[PDB]
Amino acid sequence: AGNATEVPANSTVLSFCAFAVDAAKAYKDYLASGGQPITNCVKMLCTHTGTGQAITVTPEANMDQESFGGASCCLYCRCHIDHPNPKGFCDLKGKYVQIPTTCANDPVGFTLKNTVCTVCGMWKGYGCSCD
Amino acid sequence: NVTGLFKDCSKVITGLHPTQAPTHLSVDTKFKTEGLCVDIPGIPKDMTYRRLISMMGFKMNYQVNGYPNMFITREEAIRHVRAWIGFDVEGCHATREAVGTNLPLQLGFSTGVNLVAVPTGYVDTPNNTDFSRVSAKPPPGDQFKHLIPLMYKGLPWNVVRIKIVQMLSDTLKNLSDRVVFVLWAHGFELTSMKYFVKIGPERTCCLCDRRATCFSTASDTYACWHHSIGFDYVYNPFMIDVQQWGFTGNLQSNHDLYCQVHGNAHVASCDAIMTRCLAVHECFVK
Ligand SMILES: O=C(c1ccccc1)N1CC(O)C1
Ligand SMILES: [Zn+2]
Ligand SMILES: [Zn+2]
Ligand SMILES: [Zn+2]
Ligand SMILES: [Zn+2]
Repeated sequence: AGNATEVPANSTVLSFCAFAVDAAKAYKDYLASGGQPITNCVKMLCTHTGTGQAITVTPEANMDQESFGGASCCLYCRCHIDHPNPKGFCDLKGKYVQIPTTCANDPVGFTLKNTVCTVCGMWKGYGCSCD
Repeated sequence: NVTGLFKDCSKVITGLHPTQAPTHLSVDTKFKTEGLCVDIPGIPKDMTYRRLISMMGFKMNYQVNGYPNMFITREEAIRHVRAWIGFDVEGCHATREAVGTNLPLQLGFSTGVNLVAVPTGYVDTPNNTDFSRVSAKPPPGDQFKHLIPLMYKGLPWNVVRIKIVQMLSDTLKNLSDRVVFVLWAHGFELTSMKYFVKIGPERTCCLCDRRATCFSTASDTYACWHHSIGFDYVYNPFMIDVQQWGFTGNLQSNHDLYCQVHGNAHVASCDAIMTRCLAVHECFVK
């Protein structure tokens, strides 16, 4: 009974992060010890003529990005663990997330390590027009 | 190729919207085309779902620098016999709004302690994962009838995990710097550990040079068995599955080959006492 959500290539990394005190540090350490990034994310087909903003209602990838389903790029959603936000809610689930094509092999790791500019809506260092 | 880890146990016929699905497998078929997914204008997200996610099927076979192995060899376990705590869990089944997973009900230890938990699961919602009470029933059959009264004697998990840490600390503080859980057919015991164990690099206590055996979510601090009062999680425990040592047949038949003083009283603590007893006779007697 039930419907699978996961593939065996992700069992080890998700188990490790599901038990960690610090899941983000565990994912970073897992990659540094030679582990594979989390796969089975929700990658979208789009026209690559979007705004390029980081977190959006519909896919907004520009020609330098890919669009993904937001929950699928969130380590806390993937491991079914608590989110770090004060109220424990997610800022990616229910949105699409644009990820630079150069980083699209590890969308979960990308969202863990990067920050969205609140003024322009683009990723700091990957599109932000403020600095 | 799929796994049962994080299986969606809800009875919802359809899959999820692309922005809400944790994975490509869990996106509804209506969005899948040309090897990937598409956003479909006019097809909205679901803003009221509660989907039970199964915690059966963890695989602790990682090799990450600075993080200790949870499962240890028979040789390492023998050196740490003073840290041995038999552990067994009797579960209840998800029912009603979900079906297809086991939830911890009676947690038993070789100290003779049985703790009863409210049936609690990991329920995905549109905003987070809600660790919450879920509908459940004991498995059917006369061998499981003793679990029926336990469905209404459970304590919330925030209370149960404090009691586990206190019991382990009281038992082990003058015996070992660690715990080695002695298991038989470990799958469900490992699923139950998700509710009260955290892992990470080896740490030292917040009040001494001893290794940390406990963690507190109140202060994000680490403690040994001596300084863990009020701590809610077991940190970096070790474990071994005795069934993997070559035994055939059930726990009781193998336990009874060496011992006669532990009659089967059909309770989690009794299985935990028999598992530790069997391991002790196999490693240290004759
Ligand atoms: O597409 C899915 C699905 C849901 C959750 C996880 C994986 C797949 N479903 C159609 C219905 O039978 C359930
Ligand atoms: Zn999330
Ligand atoms: Zn900016
Ligand atoms: Zn200490
Ligand atoms: Zn015995």
